[PDB]
Amino acid sequence: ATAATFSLSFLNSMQQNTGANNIVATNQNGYKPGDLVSYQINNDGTVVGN
Amino acid sequence: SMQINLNSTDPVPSKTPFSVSDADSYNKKGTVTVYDSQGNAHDMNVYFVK
Amino acid sequence: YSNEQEQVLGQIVLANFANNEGLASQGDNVWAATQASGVALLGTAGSGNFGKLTNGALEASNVDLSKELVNMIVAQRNYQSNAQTIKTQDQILNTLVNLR
Amino acid sequence: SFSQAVSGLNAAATNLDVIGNNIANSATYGFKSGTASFADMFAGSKVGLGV
Amino acid sequence: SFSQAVSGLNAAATNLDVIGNNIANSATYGFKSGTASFADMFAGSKVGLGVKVAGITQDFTDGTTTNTGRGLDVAISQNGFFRLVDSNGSVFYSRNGQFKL
Amino acid sequence: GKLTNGALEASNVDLSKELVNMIVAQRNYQSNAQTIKTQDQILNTLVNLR
Amino acid sequence: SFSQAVSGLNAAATNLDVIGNNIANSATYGFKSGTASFADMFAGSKVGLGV
Amino acid sequence: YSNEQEQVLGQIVLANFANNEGLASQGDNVWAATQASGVALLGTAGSGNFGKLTNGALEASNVDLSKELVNMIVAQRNYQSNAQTIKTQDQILNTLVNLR
Amino acid sequence: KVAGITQDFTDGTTTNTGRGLDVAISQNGFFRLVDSNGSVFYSRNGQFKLDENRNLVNMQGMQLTGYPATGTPPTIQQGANPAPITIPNTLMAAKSTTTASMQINLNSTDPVPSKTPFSVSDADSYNKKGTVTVYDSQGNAHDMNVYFVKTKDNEWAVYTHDSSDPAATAPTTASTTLKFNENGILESGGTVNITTGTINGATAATFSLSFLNSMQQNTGANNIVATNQNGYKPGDLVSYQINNDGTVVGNYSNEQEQVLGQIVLANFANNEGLASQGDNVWAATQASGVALLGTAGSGNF
Amino acid sequence: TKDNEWAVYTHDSSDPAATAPTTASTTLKFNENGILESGGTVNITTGTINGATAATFSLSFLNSMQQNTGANNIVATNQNGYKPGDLVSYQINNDGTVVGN
Amino acid sequence: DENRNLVNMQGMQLTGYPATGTPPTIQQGANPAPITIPNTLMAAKSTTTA
Repeated sequence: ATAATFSLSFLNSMQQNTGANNIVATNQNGYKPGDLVSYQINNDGTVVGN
Repeated sequence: SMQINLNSTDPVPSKTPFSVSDADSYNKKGTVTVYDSQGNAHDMNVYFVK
Repeated sequence: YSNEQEQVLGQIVLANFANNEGLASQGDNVWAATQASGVALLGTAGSGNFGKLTNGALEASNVDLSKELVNMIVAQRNYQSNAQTIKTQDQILNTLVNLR
Repeated sequence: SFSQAVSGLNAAATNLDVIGNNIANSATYGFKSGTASFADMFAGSKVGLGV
Repeated sequence: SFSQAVSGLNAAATNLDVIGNNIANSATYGFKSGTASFADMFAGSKVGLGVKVAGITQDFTDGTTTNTGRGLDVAISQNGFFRLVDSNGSVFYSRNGQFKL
Repeated sequence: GKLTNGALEASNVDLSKELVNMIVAQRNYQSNAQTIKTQDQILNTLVNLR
Repeated sequence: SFSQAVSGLNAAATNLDVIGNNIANSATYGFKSGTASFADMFAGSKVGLGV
Repeated sequence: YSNEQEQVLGQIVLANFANNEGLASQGDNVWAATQASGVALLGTAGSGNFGKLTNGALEASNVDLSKELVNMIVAQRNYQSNAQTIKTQDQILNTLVNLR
Repeated sequence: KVAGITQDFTDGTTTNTGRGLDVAISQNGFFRLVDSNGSVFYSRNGQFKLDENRNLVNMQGMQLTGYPATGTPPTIQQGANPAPITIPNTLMAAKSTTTASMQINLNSTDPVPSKTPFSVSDADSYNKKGTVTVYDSQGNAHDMNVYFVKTKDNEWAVYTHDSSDPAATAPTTASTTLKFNENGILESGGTVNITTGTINGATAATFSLSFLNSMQQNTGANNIVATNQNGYKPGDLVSYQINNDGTVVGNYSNEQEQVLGQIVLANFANNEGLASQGDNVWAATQASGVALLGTAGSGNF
Repeated sequence: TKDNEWAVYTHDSSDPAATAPTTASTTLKFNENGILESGGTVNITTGTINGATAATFSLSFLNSMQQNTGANNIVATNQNGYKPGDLVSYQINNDGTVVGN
Repeated sequence: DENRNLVNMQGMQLTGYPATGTPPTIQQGANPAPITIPNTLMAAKSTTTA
């Protein structure tokens, strides 16, 4: 398959002698596929599938 | 995106070259997962060395 | 092992969430992380924001009988007082349908 | 008409069912307690509509 | 519903039966104590449906070795079971060791 | 394991630990018997409404 | 049920009768002493049924 | 017998069915075989698929008492709620038969 | 005008009973029944019993259908044309041995024996004596003895013999050799083929005897840790059960399992169109879609 | 007698005035794999008791096996004769077939 | 269970951090795999210091 390029950002980190090293928060905006498990109707009038 | 805390009084790795074979010459190893366009996963290890 | 040595075989990973009380329940003693719960945020036992494990122990059930046996009474009285509106409504509608 | 009382009768039944389930699960090991919370409802009128 | 009450009342009766059985078998030789462990029940809704007996396990620790004096008795000190056959052909595994001819 | 002959194995039932669990199983039974009474009395009124 | 208690109480009475008999026959000449053997009882289910 | 001998006066035969719950309960503590159960399939005590006997013992009736005393409470409410339909079917018929 | 009586297909309460042949669904799905005409029905009540001809059936005489089972050993076809489910009390035929495995940990400090004519009863002439059991075409057992003898550095010869053949010759040549690495890893000579003798006119069981995953690293004395084969004597049915994933399995007296089918579920593109047919069954028709069969494991079921 | 061959002898044992049989009535020959090769049918006459005309019958050892099944056993026997009897009950089945016991 | 995985009372496998090679030491960023307790033999280790 084709490759993936992305910007990785260490924004708002710190080093101030806090014991040992640990990662406190991590995220990205990609997702593995799946299939339909439910639908519902919102109050605005849209229908959304989960 | 990834936040991190790093210890400030942590020593330099006394091993002189960096090499991912042994678990000595780095300060911290962390992970992230990303996904390609076909959907399958890619693990990216990240190595912090003071 | 037999030769007076020991070998590690794994480590139990824990996970803590950015928000509890939003995990769906799936029957037996398991949950399932969804929206309004967050991503996993995995970690180990000792370090970080995770409490220690102890072995040879089971967590108990946190259900206090003194606080649930005195809510049955309030719920039974709420049921019996909501039932008292239907009786007046029945009697009013009986009067209205067999006038004349 | 009947809905003002039928809504209360229906909302006080889950308030017994959750207590019954908390009583019946008093001996399993990974159990967490159950509570329910109510909230009234209004349309564009001025009288209520139930629970 | 009656269901939340009756499933709890059903599962608290096997919890007394498996204690009465352990009490009554306080002198059988190759016997292991038991316990019952439960598990809750949920449908697709958010309220619970009751409780369910998940399975009765057994405690396989070793009892005390009691002297008898007779010749055809064997006791085991660690893991392992005697292997006996029935008249049919079915194999069985046991821990009690009172033998005869 | 070893084999010791001329001896049998006892029952490993601890009588003091089972004469305590009866007192906590009987209270569970007697508390669950108070939900049937509430569910019966909240059907008595719905039967005798009219 | 009643069975787990009542069969256990019935079978822990032969365990006193066979001791009383051996205490009584402490002076007769041909007597050989004895004990009793128990066995558990299991139906097709998983909960035991007595002794 | 009185001459250092033993005679064999027969062997007790057991039976085993391909399907229970088709046996019709006839009179006393006795079942009878028919269709939807199969043929008799007689056999010996020990060998085969048949269990062994026991001398000096009987078999009780497997009826729980606490499990049966909490189904009467459900059956009584089912009866009293079915009786509240005949009430309405009589009242609507009474109010129909007297208009003209 | 009364438009139409609708149903409400939410789930009920799961009540435990304690009987063997009772099953119940926890999400969307229906059992698929037939009867004596081929009219398929769909149901949700799961009180099943057997009959005189030993087919699974509900309490009014409608046969429970599922995926059939065949093969050697019998396997469940994934999507075949559905058939009624039978539980036959016929006996199992025997199966003849085709492969056998035997791990072994030899001793790295074991000196070469001096009585160099390799005997059978003169117990100096071999290091290790192991035994495996194999089954012929009829079901008779044959004991294959193997003898492991060290010849030189890191080299072990393996001799085979049969112990139940009454006309058995004593072997004079080695069956195979095993050469070991400097570290203690097996390299080559890892397999052999060998045919056992003959008793009662039966077929000669030929089989492979691979010595895989063995080691030789000064492990005290010599031992075998894992011995197995793929054969069994016959038997007859002692029990049947319904597993948690749908497959019905019968247990026989020779410690084997045999599948007999699995229960096919059916989920519809639309409920509310199934016309009721008296007893505890429905009937698929127009404004409900096609049946859309499947398995109870995974998917939408 | 020898491998995969068995000999079947018949005798009648109600009338004791019959011939003590030592002649081989028939032989059963089995396959090399363990099914029945040939020779599954025999004809047997019985004796006479109380002046009734005797019975000649076919006897079929069909669908046997010889596969080291532990020990010997019989699994299925049938014949098509009966003694007289009188009516005790009648019923109607689920396809309209009136039957009587 | 019989394949020697750490499995809870209903039949679901308990994950964790795996171990690598010999002498095994736990990684910190691997893809979490279920824990097994193998019964295989420990290979030897030759002397390097005294």
